[PDB]
Amino acid sequence: EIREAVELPLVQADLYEQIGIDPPRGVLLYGPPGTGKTMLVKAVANSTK
Amino acid sequence: RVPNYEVSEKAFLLTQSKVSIEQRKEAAEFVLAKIKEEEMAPYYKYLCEEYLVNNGQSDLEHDEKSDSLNEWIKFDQELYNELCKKNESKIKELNEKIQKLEEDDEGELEQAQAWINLGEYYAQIGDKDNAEKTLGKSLSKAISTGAKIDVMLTIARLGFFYNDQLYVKEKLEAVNSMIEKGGDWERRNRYKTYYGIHCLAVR
Amino acid sequence: LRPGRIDRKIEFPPPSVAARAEILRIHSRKMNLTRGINLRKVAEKMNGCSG
Ligand SMILES: Nc1ncnc2c1ncn2[C@@H]1O[C@H](COP(=O)(O)OP(=O)(O)OP(=O)(O)O)[C@@H](O)[C@H]1O
Ligand SMILES: [Mg+2]
Repeated sequence: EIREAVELPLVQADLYEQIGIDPPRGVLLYGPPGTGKTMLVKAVANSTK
Repeated sequence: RVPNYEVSEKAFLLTQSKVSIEQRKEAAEFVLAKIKEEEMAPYYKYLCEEYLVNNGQSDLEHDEKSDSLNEWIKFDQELYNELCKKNESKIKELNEKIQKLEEDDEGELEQAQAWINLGEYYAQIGDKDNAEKTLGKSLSKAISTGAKIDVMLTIARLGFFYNDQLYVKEKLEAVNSMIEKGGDWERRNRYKTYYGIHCLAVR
Repeated sequence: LRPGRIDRKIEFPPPSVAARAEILRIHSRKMNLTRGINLRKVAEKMNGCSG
């Protein structure tokens, strides 16, 4: 779900546009903070650059 | 839809005398089968002109050159008879349908769909002028944005049949207006190729 | 819900299979499909329970 949400409008926004799906907005991550929510944000950020 | 270009492609190859002996005689077979079966009768008279000084010609009502390098070229009188018959027949059928659509209101969608069929027949027989007229009435009755775009492409295609680059060019200005009215990506791809082929046709 | 205080009461059901196809058709105008897809077919694959 994160590679759809964050990574897909950075590589190209227009992928959405031309199929004719309007893009999702904001991401809320919830859960005990021990679950590695925070850890996932840092993981895909180093990866997308 | 399908013979309209495929017969023209082979007929161009057949015209040349600057092709291989073998390639011209393979083409010639596809062209000839399709005149008789599909009733390409008027474009077939047209095509006898288009050699002239190039060889192959072996027609019974139209000029011949001294050197026939082909024989998958013949004019028959049955072709002419057929024309006359088939013409009246198709014309008579649909007409009556159009009048029926006038009596009981149904004429928005169905009368334009009848006139689409009339231009496809007209187009089949190789008349750009009278295909276009019928495809003109189709517009006036109020139809979907999709249908309107599809029709203009068909007309521009008849430009390719007679290999008239200007006839293509003029019609494809009008599609540029409607393309974003419908807003389709489907008929935009068709547009990309339609244009593709037209741009390929010029230098 | 005492007398005269509430005088029109509007129950709303889950959707019909004809009604569920009409919501789908609205959404298909934002998207770019392929032709030959019936959305009456889709409404029958679904059964939904809400809009
Ligand atoms: N999937 C996992 N693989 C490896 N280590 C993990 C994993 N999930 C979490 N951890 C480790 O657990 C710790 C907490 O994760 P993170 O840094 O993402 O914070 P968080 O849960 O959002 O906390 P808060 O938001 O309250 O500060 C980190 O050190 C992280 O590397
Ligand atoms: Mg954290």
